[PDB]
Amino acid sequence: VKNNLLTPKSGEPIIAATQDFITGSYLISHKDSFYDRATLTQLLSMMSDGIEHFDIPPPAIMKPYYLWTGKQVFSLLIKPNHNSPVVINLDAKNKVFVPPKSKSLPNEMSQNDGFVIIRGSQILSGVMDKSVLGDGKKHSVFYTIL
Amino acid sequence: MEGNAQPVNFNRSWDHAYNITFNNQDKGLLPYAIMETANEILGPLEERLVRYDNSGCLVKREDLNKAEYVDQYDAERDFYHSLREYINGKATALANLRKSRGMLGLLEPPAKELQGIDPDETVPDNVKTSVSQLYRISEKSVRKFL
Amino acid sequence: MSNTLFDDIFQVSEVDPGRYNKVCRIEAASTTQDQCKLTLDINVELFPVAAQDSLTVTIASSLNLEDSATRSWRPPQAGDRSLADDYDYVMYGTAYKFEEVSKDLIAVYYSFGGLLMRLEGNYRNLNNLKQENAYLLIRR
Amino acid sequence: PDREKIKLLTQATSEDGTSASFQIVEEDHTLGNALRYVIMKNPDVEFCGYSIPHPSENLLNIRIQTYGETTAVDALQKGLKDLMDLCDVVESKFTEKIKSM
Amino acid sequence: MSNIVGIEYNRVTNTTSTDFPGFSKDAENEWNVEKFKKDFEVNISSLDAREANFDL
Amino acid sequence: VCINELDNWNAPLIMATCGSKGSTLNVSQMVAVVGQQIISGNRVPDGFQ
Repeated sequence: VKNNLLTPKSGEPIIAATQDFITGSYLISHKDSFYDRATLTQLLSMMSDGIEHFDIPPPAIMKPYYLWTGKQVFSLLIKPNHNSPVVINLDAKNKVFVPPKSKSLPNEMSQNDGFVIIRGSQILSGVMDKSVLGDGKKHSVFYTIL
Repeated sequence: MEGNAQPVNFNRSWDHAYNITFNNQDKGLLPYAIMETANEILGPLEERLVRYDNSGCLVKREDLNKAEYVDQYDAERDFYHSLREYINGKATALANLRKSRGMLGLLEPPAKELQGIDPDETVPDNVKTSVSQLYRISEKSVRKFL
Repeated sequence: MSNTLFDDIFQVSEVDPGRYNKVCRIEAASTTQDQCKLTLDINVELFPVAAQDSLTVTIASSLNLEDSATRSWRPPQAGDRSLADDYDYVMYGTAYKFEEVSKDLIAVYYSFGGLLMRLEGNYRNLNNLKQENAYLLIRR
Repeated sequence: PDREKIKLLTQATSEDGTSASFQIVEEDHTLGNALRYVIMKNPDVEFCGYSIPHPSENLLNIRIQTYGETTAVDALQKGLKDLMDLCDVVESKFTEKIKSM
Repeated sequence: MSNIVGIEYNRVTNTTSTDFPGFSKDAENEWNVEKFKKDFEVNISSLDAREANFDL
Repeated sequence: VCINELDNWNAPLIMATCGSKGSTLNVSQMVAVVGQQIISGNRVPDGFQ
């Protein structure tokens, strides 16, 4: 089942997040979800079983309190530290994608989070809504590391 | 195979090549120079394809595409023409940028003359931190694209 | 001063919390230079912003104001004078894309971990490289 | 003594005791979440979570990871010495109010 | 902060701990037994057999 | 009408903004109208007389 993540009908990936792993990894990457250090650490220590070595990136919100975001905790399950070799680049359009002002502002500046941007295995925009994780579409996350 | 039944995905493979070999300490190149770094690799790739005629020997260098000596392959020979023309459509974008940004955009290469006209010293230092600050292409970033 | 890359004073225009409850995109307009403007994401449970208000933007770098092999990140000590001991709300993030708006108008995309920003200048913001680390700094 | 207890995973530790990962038998969330609160109040630890690997078997994995000051194996031995002192305040204060009532 | 879970009509807010050093720059509320022993109090409400009611 | 005039943290809204399960057709039959039933390309032909 490692050599058959792809179906030979079309070439799309067939083994991805089923209908409850999407909506779990969407409430994390919701734009108004902010974690401090002790809650990120507990969140970051359930994706493994206390074996993988993480190194914490510097947090987003910094002056009033120390706050991370729900994408810096999701850009750690791709490249957890320097010794892991995964570094990817991907530009994908979500399931809804309400369009911006359509001539000046580019595809990233949608009204919602919209178009997803990842550069060097850090999420820069967009959410995870079955267009970037799940089945069907050729440009998913799990297709790129494969 | 990647999207639309071609095994390339020229967009993502460029942006994967651009992040993995990114630096600002390296210099960068000029629009005429990057095509010869491209033709250095896939140059010798094409002359391995010999284009014999229907009877053993070679055919004359005039009127190759005549729908009559199409041998055991043409799409692999047509594959390198599309990898050249993708960079050619991006070779002009640097030139047509640096044209309208004040400098002379030398898409055409110079001949046996004063080698290194080098318009660095001519235009002021605002222009060198104008074009290369927006976007830029190393010689490493074309060795790792193709 | 030695580390500040950019600084102006803005009067905000529009605050549209579209389908959120804790993050709303703002609008701005520079009151001294008459060209540049930006859009920015502010989490307003801890820095509440109202329409038609004055505030400062300051893109510094390496706030330590002068000058353990663990690859992690650690905060500074409790007693330390530093930059942004005088503002109200700083952020942190990377640049990813530079593209020109029109003739002699270039735009700059900073993204602070999910929270985007787009400002466009006229080569007035010359010092903004494509470096890894830049910090916004805001007073009220 | 016994040695089917707290146990350092050599496969997932650093060359010194800065980062270490343990495996504790017979003990579920009731210790695994109490020990997380009392450890993270150390000004030296940067990363301390736990994880139950599978609910059929019964063993907890506690993770501990700090800066260069003190070793992590010295951080939790200070940490679970400090939960012991946390119950002495609760047991004493509760029992002197019952007698009062 | 201010240790109040915020009830509203579709959510609750800041339910987690935020009681640890390394949360703000002024890294206060470190562990200290004497700083704990003063603030912990117990108030016993109606107590009988077969039922207890008391606060922590 | 029922989609844009509908608050966030609605439960059949937040799993149809994703692609996990549902549609904007299936939630519209639950709150607004279930539409006209088809019978093999025919809009319920007559039963008798």
